[PDB]
Amino acid sequence: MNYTETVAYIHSFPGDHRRILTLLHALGNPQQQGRYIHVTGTNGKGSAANAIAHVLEASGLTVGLYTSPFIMRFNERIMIDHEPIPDAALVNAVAFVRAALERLQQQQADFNVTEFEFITALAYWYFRQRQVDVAVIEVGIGGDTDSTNVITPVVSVLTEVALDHQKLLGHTITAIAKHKAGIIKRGIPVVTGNLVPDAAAVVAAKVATTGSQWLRFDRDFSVPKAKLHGWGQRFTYEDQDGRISDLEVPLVGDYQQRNMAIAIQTAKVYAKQTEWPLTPQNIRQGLAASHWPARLEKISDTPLIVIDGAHNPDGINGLITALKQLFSQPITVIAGAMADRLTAAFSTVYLVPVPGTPRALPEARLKDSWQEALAASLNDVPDQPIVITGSLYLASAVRQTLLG
Ligand SMILES: Nc1ncnc2c1ncn2[C@@H]1O[C@H](COP(=O)(O)OP(=O)(O)CP(=O)(O)O)[C@@H](O)[C@H]1O
Ligand SMILES: [Mg+2]
Ligand SMILES: [Mg+2]
Repeated sequence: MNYTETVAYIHSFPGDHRRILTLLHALGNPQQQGRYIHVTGTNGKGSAANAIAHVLEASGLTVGLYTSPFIMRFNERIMIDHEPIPDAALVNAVAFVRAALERLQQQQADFNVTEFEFITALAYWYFRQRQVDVAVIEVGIGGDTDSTNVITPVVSVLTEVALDHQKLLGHTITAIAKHKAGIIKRGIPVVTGNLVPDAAAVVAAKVATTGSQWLRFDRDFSVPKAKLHGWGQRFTYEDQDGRISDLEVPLVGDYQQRNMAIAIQTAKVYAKQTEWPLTPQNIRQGLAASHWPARLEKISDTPLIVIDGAHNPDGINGLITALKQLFSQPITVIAGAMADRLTAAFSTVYLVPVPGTPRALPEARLKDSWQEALAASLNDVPDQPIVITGSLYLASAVRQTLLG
């Protein structure tokens, strides 16, 4: 197949890990080789994972990064030193995994794997083929039964536990926490955010049984100082070894302080566990040189356009709150019911549908598309800033169009 057929192939796919393990076994069990950092959490995993990678890359390691979802194009989900797998490399890898799959389907007639299982198996194989020093692995959903959970990492990360995936993980924080805690492994250290009580209890009980060292935000490490500074933040990190002062990261949003602190502590743990050098300078450089697409990103200066994947209140309110701090003057917001918090916060607020979703009737200011809303604002008030937010899918659609 060619590249386009290959991607189509991947997306044509339909409780334990037997299916993926069978595929991995046919691929030579690449998941058993090399090193990994396993990251989960209801919110913040992509952010923490991305930062951990930048930091370790700056220290001189070749780093695999597996994240979801993609923003510009599929290839972004499998990176090595932040370079997406090349189109031709994807074709070859898909061909290789497909051949193993088909061979397997000869032995066991109705053998199949899910889409995430196929991609995950391919990513593990690819990371090993390229012999990366370490692969930073973002859990798809939950932890314990997530398709990525067939590895023993050097360190595990649990950013936070919230109700976002109730329909699959459970009805209570405790239930969801048990899923996330499933990536904590025997003797392997775990770095977490300052988890709410119910989640913290689940983790405390888990590390008691695994004997894992548990480093927790606001207990073992923290961010004593932090302020907005340009389209980013200047902050101080502190842990058992002291402070790394005035670090800078091109990321706005209060919650990103916790995610960056988690990233820093995790990189330090990884480096210590592997007897690898990691300096405050490596950390500073990784954080500075890092970048975050579609998450409160100012994709343009004149006109001033910002795209955001703010999905939940924490993000949108962190947005509204950041917007307020970032902008003291009138702006336009194109959002595709955190809506009420926007219309009361900003002058011009347009509501549009999310590009790849069914338009639904309003339950007892509205435009038919982001392009129409963008065009209108630019025509009416060319110099008024425009912030696009609401969904990652909309953000991604806009970025693809405007930065393509
Ligand atoms: N492009 C984007 N993608 C995801 N979350 C984004 C975002 N832009 C802003 N955010 C906000 O940042 C936080 C999520 O960041 P991150 O991408 O690191 O999370 P995550 O990867 O754990 C979620 P998922 O399970 O959907 O992949 C949330 O508060 C979310 O609303
Ligand atoms: Mg999720
Ligand atoms: Mg993610």
